[PDB]
Amino acid sequence: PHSHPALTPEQKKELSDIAHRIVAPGKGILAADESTGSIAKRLQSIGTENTEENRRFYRQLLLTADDRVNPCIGGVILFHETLYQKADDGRPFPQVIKSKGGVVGIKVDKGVVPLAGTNGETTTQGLDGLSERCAQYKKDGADFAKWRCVLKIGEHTPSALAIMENANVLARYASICQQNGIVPIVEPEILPDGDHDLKRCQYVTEKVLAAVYKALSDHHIYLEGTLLKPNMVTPGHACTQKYSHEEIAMATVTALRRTVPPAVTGVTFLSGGQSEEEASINLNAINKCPLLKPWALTFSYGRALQASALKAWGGKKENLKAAQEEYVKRALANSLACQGKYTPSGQAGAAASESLFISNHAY
Amino acid sequence: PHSHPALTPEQKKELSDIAHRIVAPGKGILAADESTGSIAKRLQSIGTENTEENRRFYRQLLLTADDRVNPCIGGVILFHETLYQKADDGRPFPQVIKSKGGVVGIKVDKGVVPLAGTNGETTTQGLDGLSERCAQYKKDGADFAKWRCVLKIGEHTPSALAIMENANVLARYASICQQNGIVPIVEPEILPDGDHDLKRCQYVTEKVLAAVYKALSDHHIYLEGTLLKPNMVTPGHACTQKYSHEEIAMATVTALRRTVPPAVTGVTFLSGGQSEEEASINLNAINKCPLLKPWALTFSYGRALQASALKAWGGKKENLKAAQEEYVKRALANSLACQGKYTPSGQAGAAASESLFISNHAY
Amino acid sequence: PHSHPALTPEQKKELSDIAHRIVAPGKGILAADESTGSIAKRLQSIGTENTEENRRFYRQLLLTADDRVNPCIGGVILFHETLYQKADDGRPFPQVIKSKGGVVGIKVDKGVVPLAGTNGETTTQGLDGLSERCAQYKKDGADFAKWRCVLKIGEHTPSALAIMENANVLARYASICQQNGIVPIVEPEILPDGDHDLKRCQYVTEKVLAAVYKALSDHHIYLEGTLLKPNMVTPGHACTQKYSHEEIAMATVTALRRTVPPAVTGVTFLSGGQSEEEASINLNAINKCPLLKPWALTFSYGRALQASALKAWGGKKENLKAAQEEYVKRALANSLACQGKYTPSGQAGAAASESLFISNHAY
Amino acid sequence: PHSHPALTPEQKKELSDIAHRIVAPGKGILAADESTGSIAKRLQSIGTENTEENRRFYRQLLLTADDRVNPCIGGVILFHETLYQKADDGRPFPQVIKSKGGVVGIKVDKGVVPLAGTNGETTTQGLDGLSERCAQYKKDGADFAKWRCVLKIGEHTPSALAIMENANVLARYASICQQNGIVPIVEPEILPDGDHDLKRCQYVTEKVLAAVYKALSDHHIYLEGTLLKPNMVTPGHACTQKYSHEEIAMATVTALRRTVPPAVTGVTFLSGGQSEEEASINLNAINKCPLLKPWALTFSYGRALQASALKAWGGKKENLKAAQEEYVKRALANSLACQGKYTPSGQAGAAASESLFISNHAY
Repeated sequence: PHSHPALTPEQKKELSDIAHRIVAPGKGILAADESTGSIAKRLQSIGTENTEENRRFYRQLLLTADDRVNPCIGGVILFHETLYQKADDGRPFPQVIKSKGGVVGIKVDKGVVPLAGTNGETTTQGLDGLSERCAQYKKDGADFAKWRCVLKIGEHTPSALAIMENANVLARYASICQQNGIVPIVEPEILPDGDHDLKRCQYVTEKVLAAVYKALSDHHIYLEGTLLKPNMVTPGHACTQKYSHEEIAMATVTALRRTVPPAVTGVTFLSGGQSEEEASINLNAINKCPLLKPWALTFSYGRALQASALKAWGGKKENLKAAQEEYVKRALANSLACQGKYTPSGQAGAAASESLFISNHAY
Repeated sequence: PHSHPALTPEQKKELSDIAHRIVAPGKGILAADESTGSIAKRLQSIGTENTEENRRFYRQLLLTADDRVNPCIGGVILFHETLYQKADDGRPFPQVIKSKGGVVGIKVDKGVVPLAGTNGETTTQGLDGLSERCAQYKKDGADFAKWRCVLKIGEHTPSALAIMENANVLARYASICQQNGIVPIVEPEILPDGDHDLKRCQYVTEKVLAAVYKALSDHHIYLEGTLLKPNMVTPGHACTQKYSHEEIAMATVTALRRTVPPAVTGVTFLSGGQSEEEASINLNAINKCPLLKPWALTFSYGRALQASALKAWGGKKENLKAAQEEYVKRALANSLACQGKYTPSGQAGAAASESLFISNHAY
Repeated sequence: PHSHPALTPEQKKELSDIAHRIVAPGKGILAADESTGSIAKRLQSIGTENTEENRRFYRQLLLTADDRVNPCIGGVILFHETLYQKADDGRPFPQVIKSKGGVVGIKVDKGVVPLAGTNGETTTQGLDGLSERCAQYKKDGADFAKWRCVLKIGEHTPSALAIMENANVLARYASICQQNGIVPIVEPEILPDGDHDLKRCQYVTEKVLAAVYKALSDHHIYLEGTLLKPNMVTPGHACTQKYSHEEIAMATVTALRRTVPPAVTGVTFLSGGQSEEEASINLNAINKCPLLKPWALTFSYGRALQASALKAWGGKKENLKAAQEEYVKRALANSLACQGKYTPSGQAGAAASESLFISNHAY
Repeated sequence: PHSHPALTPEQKKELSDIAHRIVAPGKGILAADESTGSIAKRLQSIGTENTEENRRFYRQLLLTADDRVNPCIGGVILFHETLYQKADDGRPFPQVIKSKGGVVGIKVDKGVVPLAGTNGETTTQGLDGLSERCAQYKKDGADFAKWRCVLKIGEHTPSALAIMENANVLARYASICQQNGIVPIVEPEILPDGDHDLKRCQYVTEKVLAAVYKALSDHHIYLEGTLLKPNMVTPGHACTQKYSHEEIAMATVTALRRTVPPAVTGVTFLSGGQSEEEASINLNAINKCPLLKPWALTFSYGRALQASALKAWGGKKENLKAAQEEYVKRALANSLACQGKYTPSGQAGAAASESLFISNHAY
């Protein structure tokens, strides 16, 4: 019943300020924090040996895209290795990012681990020595971090244990970060795996997020100094029923409206398997959703921003500009999407301002 | 992790429509649901004996004020007895309320009871047979209900148990109401008693509200079909440090933004002992607060709407018009306050300047 | 983190002594607290009109059984109506019970109610005015109470909500009881309904009891002044797999050892659908189980003690002695069973009890 | 509500067998797991350099005492470094411990870390990569582990967050340990620091342990395959009021009976600042306590088994025999104590209980 301020007004100001710059109007996040083992699959996808040099070159390719991306990228999430690499001109990658108006982020979790006694569920590790790591990352250029928890929709999942444990570890991570001037991106990803429908995903997302925010409160987390990175609300990959982008958007915004306090500075959606186009189209529908949204609704895309670029590159320096052009096009596409004015391929009429309510009580 | 819809789309629409009508722009709630023992004290402050006729008469006085209050009153909360009473023209009070554009509400809790093992803390009873009572109240004209839980700030309070139990019983009450077409007003009042400062009250309010919404989520409550009746955030009644109305508004709105999901249809503040003018001024400052507020911010005043009226009446039926006049004055003021367009004028008498604070079991 | 003693050393002593008298060596509980609606099904099964007089005659039949039951019955649970009825000689039934060495008990819950948003799950009501009721019951001869919660094993049940809510209400009930000198019997019954196997029941029983005791701790319940009335751990009624009484006992005792604190004075099993003989055999096997059992393991049987007596009576006064003989026989059998001395034939000579091989690691 | 066996019958047996061996009758644990930082203060107290060799020598001094300690020591906890050191005869310490009939334990936590927003409270880290570490330790001779959480009695401590978080991390540690065949000793130490009295310590201990066991249940922990290392219930080290050993013993046994499920194999008390004698006297009084104790009540002492040994050594190799003598002396004393067969008054041993005085309802 007694307060013991976790943060001073100055510390709050800094975190809030960082949080806002990242999701400023028209801006989103480039999630380029793939771990060595995760990026291996990407490189092998284009037949390229997973060496530090190729990774460095690939990250350079994205980080050094022309100034057209500047207004589209509020932040860039990097994997440890990349935070300490430099471009050809000798400039540290963090310097490259900042010179283009982007805030530098660092992934800090150490991957998922299995939860004994559950049906293949997990929690995430990475808290050991996290305070020291955050202080070091801060000194070396990072202003925000990312920690990913993973939940699965199944017959008996996500279980009460999985929900409770992942929410709690996310809160511990958030607390440590804020203690070190680092804005924590809270990512409670609910996988799209399965044949469940849209209603099921919405229900689970609502329950997971309510658990997440209660844990953040219990751990005295300063919400204005945080960002949420959730899954959009969609049917499972194996669901035979079909939905429009407008219904996906309605279910997503409805779920967020019932669980995310207005104080949360922004929601940066993960793309989780959606194609570049789909991810952009859904984000657009979300921002055009009639309902009131008290927070920025933007992106924190990995594959949805890199797919075509990685392919165009093919691991050949020769394809440098061709590759960057693909990334640039998706950056521009999603910048408009987070503003509610994106239209795939060709379309007449620029801003795409319109309205309509679909049922709204059916969710 | 499996959904078992507590409500159909049709039931949701009805609850949502009801909640919105009660807090429509410029509209607030008149809380005239004082129990027999409670209203009795008010009658004594004016030397009026506590009889059924006197109570009926007093309630008629408020409910039959001139049509100027129509735009100001979205709902009226009544006590069981009054729900079945009639005005001088033979019309049941619910019919009177409705004919003036108001929604009829009914208080359904059965008072507070002590929580053993705590330092004078309580929870609230009233769930027994609540479903049947709600079904009956619905048929008799009521569309919303009210249930009051009480918490106190002290050295060891509110305790974890008090917070958890009160949040849980509020959720049970909300669940039963929604199953019967009644919109539940969730009232977790944190008393102003004590010498704590603004910060302390904000901290406790944030912790209490976080608990309330986690419980509502656990019990599958449809937030869009509910309203919240919290205490404004203010320093203790015995606190020496002075604060501006802008500070009170800042702390109140900040606490709500950090805990109340956008889906909640509206917040109807309890006056909790503030003078009529004080209550109106703070509500106005709250609506003028720069921060984004995704829910209607209005009033559900008892004392802050009846102070001068009771004084003007004095039990003498000759002062009927005099009394009603004072009531209309406060309804008009608060109607403007909930729109951030109120400016004191200089009237309301000294009766609106006096505080309506009442302790509990001496001190 | 501060203690606010809910009970004085004197109140604790009273509650502890009551609880121990009820489950003293060789004693169990006669559960004759069937509500009028519930007892209607019993009277109808023997073609008997459900009148207050027949109910009185039947309760009288059980309560006035010869002195052989005296050392067998530590307590008798009564329904409100019966607590105020008198034997033919004019003696209040509570006096009749006490003169035979029994402690008087009273059922205080008001039945189950549906939990919205669940798959047919319930919680139990009855807290309203419970303190006043307990004070009156205490004054009128009762020293312990009974409150029944019901949970079901299904595809998605018992749900987290169901477990949490029922555990919480039982705690409130226990807290009120203790403030009035009444020893509360905590009954969280997991129905035998379904085709689940033995291990599934043990799993659920373990989780339910863990939640029950955490709630009792949160509400500051004095365990030494309470009794537990749980279901035995058995396969579902529709389960095809067959189990021995030794397996039922092992599963039951293991579940209890893993969740019930040693401070709990006693465990009084409900028969829940088992025949009179199987309920007795299992209780006996439970008491012979080769594991440390820090609490009395006895009975609180309804049908398992009344089945034959009811049928033998058939509503005919001429069958009084015959019906009472059937009750006394089961009372004697279970008295021996709660001591592990039950055999289809035994008095003052035994040396059996051979049970080799049972790897409790399989539980 | 659905089981997903965390362990197989074989895994359960292994853990249970290990836990039982450690606490077999008359056996206790030697806690020599002081980290470099903690052991440094031990050597410094006796003016000895904190080199690897001196640490290896001191540990050798304790681990190679004569066979008289064999019946007294069921297990020995080591710090990482020591687990990989060897005695003068070339035998690795794990082999030395085992050849004397002891089970080898390994401390696996990575120290406490501050919980932001609390009044100097902490949680403990060390879960990262714990599974792989456990698998390696098992291969290298360890069969059980230790993890220490620290809580403190203060004005507003232990807080709800501190209790919840420490209970949760202990559960995570226990879960990982059991997946690797390692018996986890759960240590939720409530410090003796402060001027609080016996009642307060008993209250906090009861609340802490209830939280610990609910967390263990939520995480599907196999209690029979665990040990509990709690603080005895005592007044604060600076408490003005004074108590007797019998009062400490009653408070301790009562707190445990109200929270520790019978299924827990054993309770190994930490000495927490108590002198060698006091720790032995209290453990004796605990085992002599009239109340029923369903678990072994033994010791896991560090300072209480090493105080005199370290002092007699002084860092001089010629004081080997004298130092070991002091340790054997305390080992013998405590071995008798964990059986309630220890008498102080010098080298005595021919006295039993005396002075009849029940009144245990005062706790």
